Formats: sequence, C-alpha cells, structure tokens
Amino acid sequence: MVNPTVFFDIAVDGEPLGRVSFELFADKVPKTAENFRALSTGEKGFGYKGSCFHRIIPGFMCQGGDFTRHNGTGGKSIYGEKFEDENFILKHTGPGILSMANAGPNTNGSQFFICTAKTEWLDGKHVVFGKVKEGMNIVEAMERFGSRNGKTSKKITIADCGQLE
Ligand SMILES: CCOC(=O)CNC(=O)N(Cc1ccc(N)cc1)Cc1nnn(C)n1
Repeated sequence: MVNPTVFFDIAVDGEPLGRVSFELFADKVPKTAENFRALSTGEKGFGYKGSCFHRIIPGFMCQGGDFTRHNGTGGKSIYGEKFEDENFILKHTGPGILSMANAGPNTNGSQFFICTAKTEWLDGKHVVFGKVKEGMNIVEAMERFGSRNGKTSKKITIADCGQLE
C-alpha cells in the first residue's frame, strides 16, 4: 500500500561517507523488492551488512551485493541460489535506478547495481525494482572511487543497512 524504504550507510576504507536510501517498487515487482528488503534487514540470517561495492564504473553504474565471494561471482537470494526474472515493467530511465545484476535469464541472486546514467540497453534483461530516494550525492561520491575497468581505488562497504519506518 506504500512501498518500503531501505538504507545503506556507506564507508570508504572504513571511514563513514554517508547514507543512501531506496524506494523499493513492491507495487510492481513485489518478489524482487522483498528479496532486497530482507537482505538489507538481515532478517533471514544473511544479507548485505558488511559487504562491498566490487565494481564501480563512472558514468555507468555502482554494483555490489556479492556477500559470499566479494568479487561478482557470488551471492544468493532469500529464495535459493537464484530466482526468476519477475517482470520488466520498469525501465532504466536515468541516474538512481536500482536494478538486479544477473548472469543470464532467470539468474537473479543478491547482486544489484545503481545506475549513474541512463542504461536503456539493459531494458528487458535486468529487472528494475527501486530507485535512490535520498543520498544520490553519496552515490556520486562513491562513483569517484571507481575506474574504467570497475576496480575501486579504496574499499567501498556497506557498514550498516536496514529498513526505514
Ligand atoms: C550492469 C549489470 O551487469 C551484470 O549484471 C552482468 N554480470 C555481472 O555483472 N556479474 C555476473 C553475475 C551477476 C549476478 C549474479 N547473481 C551472478 C553473476 C557480476 C560481475 N561483477 N563484476 N563482474 C566482472 N561480473
């Protein structure tokens, strides 16, 4: 009836940077929304707290949520290792879009990316499920620690996370 809101408190080499919050589009993509919500609260016994943004590419996107292998090869959903693409109603319209990373059709786990540009060519293959609500300036700050090949110049971590309200 109202979409939930979750936050991440970001750190750079252990030092506090700021907080980003996200509206999750539970109205349109409820299953995909609930996965990210629950990984953010940690209520299933695992999740995003302490994990890193392993791949950041300025002018493209910030990617993380690989909490098992910390490098883009791991993660798992609250539903099993993988779950299906729920739908593609929502599109990659611009900076701040929150979207699922994947390795093929119906291979969603826990990895996600926040867009820092319009990424139209991802439409219909990555499930869009939320957007940055507060702290797009902190996402832009994060982005400056990326590189063309995605390697970060300092360690970008989710020091804390959970649900607002
Ligand atoms: C713009 C979003 O791009 C993608 O989702 C494409 N694949 C990955 O990023 N994966 C592959 C992948 C993604 C999700 C899951 N669940 C498994 C594998 C993770 C990754 N990160 N850095 N590298 C080199 N690969």
